Amino acid sequence: DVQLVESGGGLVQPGGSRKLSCSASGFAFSSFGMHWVRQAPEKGLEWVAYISSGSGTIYYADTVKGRFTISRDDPKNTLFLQMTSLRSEDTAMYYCVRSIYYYGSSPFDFWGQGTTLTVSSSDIVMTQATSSVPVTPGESVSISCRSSKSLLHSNGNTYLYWFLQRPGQSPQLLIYRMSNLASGVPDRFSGSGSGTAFTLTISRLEAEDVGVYYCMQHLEYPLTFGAGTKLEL
Amino acid sequence: TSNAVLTFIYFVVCIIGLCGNTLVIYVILRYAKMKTITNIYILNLAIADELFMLGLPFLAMQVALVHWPFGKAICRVVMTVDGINQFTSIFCLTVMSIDRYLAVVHPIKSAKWRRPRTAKMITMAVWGVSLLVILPIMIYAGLRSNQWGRSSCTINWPGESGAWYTGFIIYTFILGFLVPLTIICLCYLFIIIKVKSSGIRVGSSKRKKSEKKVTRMVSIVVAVFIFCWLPFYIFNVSSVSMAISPTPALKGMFDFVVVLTYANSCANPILYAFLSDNFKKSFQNV
Amino acid sequence: SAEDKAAVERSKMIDRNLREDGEKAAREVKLLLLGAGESGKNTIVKQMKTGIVETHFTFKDLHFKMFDVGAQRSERKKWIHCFEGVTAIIFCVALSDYDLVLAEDEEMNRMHESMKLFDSICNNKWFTDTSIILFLNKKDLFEEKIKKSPLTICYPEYAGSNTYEEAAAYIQCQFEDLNKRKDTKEIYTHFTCSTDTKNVQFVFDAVTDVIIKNNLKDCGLF
Amino acid sequence: TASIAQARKLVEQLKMEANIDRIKVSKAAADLMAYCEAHAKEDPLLTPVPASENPFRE
Amino acid sequence: SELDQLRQEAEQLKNQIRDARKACADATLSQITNNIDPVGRIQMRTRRTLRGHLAKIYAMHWGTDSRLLVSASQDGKLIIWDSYTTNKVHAIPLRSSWVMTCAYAPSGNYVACGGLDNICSIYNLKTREGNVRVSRELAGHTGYLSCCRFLDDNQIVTSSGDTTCALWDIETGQQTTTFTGHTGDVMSLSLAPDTRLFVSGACDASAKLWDVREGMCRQTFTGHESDINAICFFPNGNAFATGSDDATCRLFDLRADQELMTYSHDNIICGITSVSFSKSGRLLLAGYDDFNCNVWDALKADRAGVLAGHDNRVSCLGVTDDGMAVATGSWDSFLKIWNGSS
Amino acid sequence: CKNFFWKTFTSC
Repeated sequence: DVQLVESGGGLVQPGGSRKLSCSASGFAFSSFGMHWVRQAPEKGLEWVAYISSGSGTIYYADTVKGRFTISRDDPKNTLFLQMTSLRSEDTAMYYCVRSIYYYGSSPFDFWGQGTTLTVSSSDIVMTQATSSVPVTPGESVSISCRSSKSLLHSNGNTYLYWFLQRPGQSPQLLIYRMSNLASGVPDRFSGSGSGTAFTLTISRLEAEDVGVYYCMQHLEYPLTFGAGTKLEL
Repeated sequence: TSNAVLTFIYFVVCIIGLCGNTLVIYVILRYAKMKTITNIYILNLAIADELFMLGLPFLAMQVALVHWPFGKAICRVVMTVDGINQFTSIFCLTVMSIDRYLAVVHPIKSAKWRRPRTAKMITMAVWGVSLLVILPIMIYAGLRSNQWGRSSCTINWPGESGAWYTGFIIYTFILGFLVPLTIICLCYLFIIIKVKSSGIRVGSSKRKKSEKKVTRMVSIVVAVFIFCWLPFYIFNVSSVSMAISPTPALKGMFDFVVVLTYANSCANPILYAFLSDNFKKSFQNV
Repeated sequence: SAEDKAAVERSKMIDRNLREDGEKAAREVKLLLLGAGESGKNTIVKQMKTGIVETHFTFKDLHFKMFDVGAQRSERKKWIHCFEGVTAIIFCVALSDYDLVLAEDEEMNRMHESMKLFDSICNNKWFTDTSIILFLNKKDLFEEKIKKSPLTICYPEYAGSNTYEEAAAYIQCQFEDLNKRKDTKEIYTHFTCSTDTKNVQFVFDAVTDVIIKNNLKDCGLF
Repeated sequence: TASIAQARKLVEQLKMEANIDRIKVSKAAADLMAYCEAHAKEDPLLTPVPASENPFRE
Repeated sequence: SELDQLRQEAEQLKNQIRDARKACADATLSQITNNIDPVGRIQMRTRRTLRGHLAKIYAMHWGTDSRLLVSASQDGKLIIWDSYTTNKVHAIPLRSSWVMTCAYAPSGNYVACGGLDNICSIYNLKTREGNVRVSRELAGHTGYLSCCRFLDDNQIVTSSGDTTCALWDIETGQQTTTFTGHTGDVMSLSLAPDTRLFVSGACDASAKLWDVREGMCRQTFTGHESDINAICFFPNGNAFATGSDDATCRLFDLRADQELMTYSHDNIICGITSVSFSKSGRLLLAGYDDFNCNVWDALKADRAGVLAGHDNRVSCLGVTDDGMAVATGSWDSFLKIWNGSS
Repeated sequence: CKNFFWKTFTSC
C-alpha cells in the first residue's frame, strides 16, 4: 500500500519547540504536494501548511504563520514541520496529507495515520449547520454544507471536497471537486451542489458509513474546513 | 560647404544601419533556431547595434550648424544610451568570438559549458559591465557653451581636468579597443590552428584548402575592426599631440572618423549573419 | 485558481526536465551502423561494448550511441528519415567479398551488392550532409585471397598489379566516387585491423572532425 | 508444393472478395452527403461557433 | 496443368470484381453534389501552440474528452498535453527513442506507443502511485510498428511493417488475431466508429477492410499509384479516405466497394502524411510535406482551406471528438491547435 | 578649444 506514517511529538511545555516528521512510502513522493492538517481534540479539522512538488510554493494558515515551517527532502521521502513558540491552541492530532494537481487529478486523497501533540498549560467560512444525525442502516442521508463565497470558478469546476473520519481512524477522501468520487470509494456516496450550497448523498447506509463528514474548499488559500456532521449508529 | 557633404553621410550610415540590423532582430525573434548559442549572441549584438545607431542624427544636427537643439537632459542621455551601446556592441563581439573558440577549438570538453542557460547569464552580464565602463560619461555630461554661444553635447570634468583626454581616453583603449582586439585576434588564430590540426593528422580528409578558405572569411572580421575603430581612436589621442586650429580638413575628417566608427555596427549584421549560411537559408530563403 | 496554478507549476517542472534531458542528449554522438549483412558488422560492435539494437560505448568523455538496423526486413525508404539528424554513418564493407557472388539468383559479386547500398545511402536526400565513416573490414582475409585470384572478377576495368596496396587503393576510390555530393559531406575510409584500440580511435578521430565542421557551419566560418 | 497452396490460398481470399454484392454508387454517394446535412451545424470547424462558447480563446 | 490455371483464375476472379464495380458506378459523387454550395474559404487560426518537444513529432492522438492529447516525438518523450491551457499533464520517457505511433485509450487510463523496436508499449496513466508506468509491452511483430489503436482497455489492434496487423489482448499479452493479407509494409490503421471493423493501408498501394472478430479481409481497395500513408474513417463508418506519396487523397465507399472522390491539385506534388475528417464529414483535413495542412471540401473536391503554420513536414493531425479543434504536429517540434473564428 | 574629444567637435 501507499503509506504515510508520521512521528515526532507527544508532550511539550508551552513556549517550547517540536519537529514533526512524516515519512512517506510506496508512492512517488516528489510528484505530490503535501499538506499538514491538524485536529483539535473533540473538534474539527483545520489546515496548517502546504509545500508544492518541487518545494517552490509554500502556504501557511494565518494562525501559525511565522511559528511553523514546512519542508521536505525528496531523496529521503520525508515531510517535516518545525514548530516554534508552541501555544496551547496547538494541541492537536496532526495529519500528513498528499496532494497532486494536474488536469483531472484527485488531491487530498491519501491521509496519514496522524501523530499527536499535547501542549501542557477575510476568508471563506464553511458551515455545516447540522452537527449530528441519528441514523439506522438502509437510510438515505443527504448531508448539506454551505459556503460564504461561491466556490464555482471561471474555468468551470466547483472546488468542494468531502471527507469521512471513521472513529479511531484517519479521514478518507470521498468526493473531490463537488461531484467526482474518489478511488476505492463505493458508488453509494454522491456529491452535488451549486456555487454556495452543496449536499452529499449516501444511498444506503452500512456499518462502515458512520463517522464525521467534513466539507473542505480549495478555491483559495487558506483551505477552510467545516465543523463536521456526525452520524451516530 | 564642407560640413554639408558629410552631414548627409551621418544619415545614410544610420539609414542602412538601422535597416539591415533590425532585419536580424526580426528573424531570431520570429523564425527558427532562437534556442542556439549563435543566435542568442547575434540577437544581443543586434539590439546593441540598433540602439547604437539612434545616437547618430543627434550628432548630425551638431555637424553642420554647430549647436545642439537640446541640452537639459537630452544631451546627457545621448552620451549614455549611445555610450552603453558602444561598449556593449564590441563586448558582445568579443564574446561571440569566445563562443566560436569553444565550439571549434574545444569541441568535446566545452560541449557542456555552451548551454542556452549560461548564454543568458553572459548576455545579461555583457550589458551590465557596459554601464560600469562608461560611468565617467554618465556622471560628467556638462555642456561647454562659452565660445561665443554654441550648444555642445560634450563631457565635462571636475574643474577642467586635462587628464580626461589622457587617462580616461586611453582607459577606453585598455577596455575598448585593445582587449576586444587581443581576444578576437587571438581566438581566431587558434581556430585556424585547430582546423589545420584535425582535418590533416587524426581525421584524414582531403578537403584541406578550406583551412585557407576559413582565413579569408575571418581576416575580414578583424580588418573592419581596426579600419572602423582606429582612425577614430588615433584622432582622440591626438588631442594631446599638439592640438591645432580647426580647418575643413581637421574639422571635416574628425567628423568623418566618428562617422566611420559607426560603420562597424553596419558590418556586424552583414559580417555575422548575411555571410553565414544559417541566415542565408533562414532569412534569405523567404 | 488555486488548483490551476499548481497545475501550471507542475507543468514547468515537466518543462525544466524536458529541457534538461534534451540538452544532455544533444551532447551525445549518434551513429547509424549500416552494411550488407555478414560484412563484419558484428566485430565492430564487439570492439565497442528485435528492431533497433542501440549500443552505447562512451570512450573519451564522448557518449556514442550506435544504432544497428540490420534486423529490419522492411522497406528502408519508410523509416530512414528517423536517422536524418545523425552525426555520422558507419558503413561496413567486407573486402573479402570481391570474388564471391551473391547466391540469390547468381547476382552481382557481393561488392556491387554493397555498391548498390553505398550509393543509395550516400546520395540519399536525408543524408545530403551527413559524413560517412566507411570501413573496409576483412583486410587480411582477402590479402591471402588476392594472391590467388586478381581483382578482376568484380571490376574488370582495373589497372592490374594483382596485389594488396593497389587493391586497397582502387577499391577505396571505387567507393569514394559514388559520393555525388562532395562539397557538402566527406567520406572517411578505414581498414579494420586486429588492434582493439585503433578501430574505435578512428571513429573518435573522424567524428571529432564532423563536430568541428558542424560548429564552423553553425557559426559564420563555413 | 508450398507455392501450390500459396496460389490456392490466394484465390481462397478472392472467393469472398467477389461474392459480396454491393449497392450502386449513386445510392452510396447520396448517403454520405445526406450525412453531412444531418450533422452540418454541429460541426464547429465547418460553421464556427460564437467565441463565447469556444474553448480555445486566444 | 496446375501451376497456371489458378494463376489465371486469380486473373479471372480479379476480372470478376472489376466490371462488378463498374456496373455499380452509374454516376459520380461530383455530379450528385454538383448542386450543393461550397463551404467557402475555411479560415482557421492558431489558438494554441504546444511547445516543449525537442525533435520531430511523429504522432499525436486526442483523448475522447476533447481536451487531453498525447503526442509522440523522437526525443524519447511521450507528452500528455492539456490543450486548453497549453500545459503538460505528464511526460513519459520511453525505452526506445524511435517512436512512430502513439494512441490514447478511449477511457483515458492508458496510452500506447510503438516504433522501430517492433513492440507496442502500454502505459498506465492512472496509478495509485503518482507516476506513469508500463503495464505491458506487446512483442510479437517482426517489422516496425506503424499504428497502435485501442478498442477498449484490454484490446488493442496494431499495424506493422512486416505486412501484418494483429489484435492483442493486453491482459495476457499475446495476439488473439493476426491479419495477414498485405504484401507491403502496413502504414496506418483506422477503427470504425463501432470497432467491429478497421481499415489498413499499406505500401502495396492497397487498403484492406478487416473484421476484428473473424480475422478475415472483407474488401481490398485499389486505386493508388504509390504507398498509402494515412487512413481515416468517415464519421458514418461507411467510407474512408486515404493519403499517399502519390500526392493524392482518395475517398472509398464500403457498400459500393470502389473509389468515389480524388483530392488532388496540379501544383501539389508531394506526399500526404496525415488524413482526418471533421465531425460532419464535410471537411477533409490532410497534412502534406510541403509544410502545410490543406482542408479539402470532401464533397466538392476543392481545396477550401490551408493551415500554413509549420516550418517543416506536417507529420500528424487529428480532430477532436466534438469537432471543436484540430491539432497538427510536425517535424519542427510544435503542435499547433487550430480553430475556426466566428 | 578641445578640437579632439569623444564624439563631438566642441567649440571650434
